[PDB]
Amino acid sequence: MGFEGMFTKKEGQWDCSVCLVRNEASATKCIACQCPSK
Amino acid sequence: PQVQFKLVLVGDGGTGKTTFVKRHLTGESEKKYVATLGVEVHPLVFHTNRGPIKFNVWDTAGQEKFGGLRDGYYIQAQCAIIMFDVTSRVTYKNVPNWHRDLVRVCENIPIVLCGNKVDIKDRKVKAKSIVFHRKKNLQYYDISAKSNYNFEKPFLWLARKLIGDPNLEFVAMPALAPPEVVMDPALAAQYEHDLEVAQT
Ligand SMILES: Nc1nc2c(ncn2[C@@H]2O[C@H](COP(=O)(O)OP(=O)(O)O)[C@@H](O)[C@H]2O)c(=O)[nH]1
Ligand SMILES: [Mg+2]
Ligand SMILES: [Zn+2]
Repeated sequence: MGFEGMFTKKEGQWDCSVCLVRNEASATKCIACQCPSK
Repeated sequence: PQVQFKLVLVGDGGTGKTTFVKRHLTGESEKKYVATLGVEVHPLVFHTNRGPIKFNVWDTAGQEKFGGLRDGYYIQAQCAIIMFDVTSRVTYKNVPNWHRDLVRVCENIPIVLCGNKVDIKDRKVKAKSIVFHRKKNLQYYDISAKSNYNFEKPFLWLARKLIGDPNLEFVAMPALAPPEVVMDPALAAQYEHDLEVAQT
């Protein structure tokens, strides 16, 4: 068996292209590094 | 599918954090610098019997002391490695300080304690003296970054804890920088036994 989507991205989340932290849909900038959403 | 975890690598300056993370060659070639936080994020892929796992290892660019890292450093940290230098007792004295600074922001995340530079025979923080805890989310390993000794051990233990699979295995070792020093096999055998009895 694989990882069974145990840690899959939730609906609307996006990964920061600068620091790879996972952000919520409503976040316009990364919660960690503050870089604007791609 | 591939899973992804943020791993914060912290510890006193000069303990070998950068030397350690840079052993993973692909993670070095694909590292990402975060200017606003003074951090290099190394995406370390490990291939398990259940698929690939990527540890995004956060390695500071400076010499910050405990409590001196920008707040964004710990944000969304899902696991951690606290490193010290077995030839410098002060770096081990500060391990509880880093642990306190980490748990203040992240609370209950799996953490591995790593004593680096065990290739140096004049070891000041001896295996017997390692303070061990009853915590299920804390584990210790000797490591020697320059010899790749036990390089995969912290990541395998974290992967098993995060996935919840004690039988998880790495089907192949990642491409690692060639060893620059030799880890004495007799010392390795003696250290490994000393840590077994101390943990139990
Ligand atoms: N003998 C030995 N020396 C090491 C090892 N790791 C690091 N060193 C050295 O420790 C010094 C600081 O290394 P560095 O990676 O910059 O530590 P950092 O400040 O925690 O990132 C350097 O001179 C390293 O070459 C090791 O595993 N064995
Ligand atoms: Mg460094
Ligand atoms: Zn970011």
